[PDB]
Parts: sequence; structure tokens; C-alpha cells
Amino acid sequence: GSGHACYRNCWREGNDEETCKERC
Repeated sequence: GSGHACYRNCWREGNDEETCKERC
């Protein structure tokens, strides 16, 4: 769902895992 969706876009755009785990 939306957390996962968030996370894939966040990673896809170039952000690291620690950033995208915090964002999403």
C-alpha cells in the first residue's frame, strides 16, 4: 500500500534507505 509506494518512489529517485524509511 501507500507506505510501500512511498518507499519505492523515494528509493527510485535516488534517496538512501535510512532517508526513505524515515520518510515513509
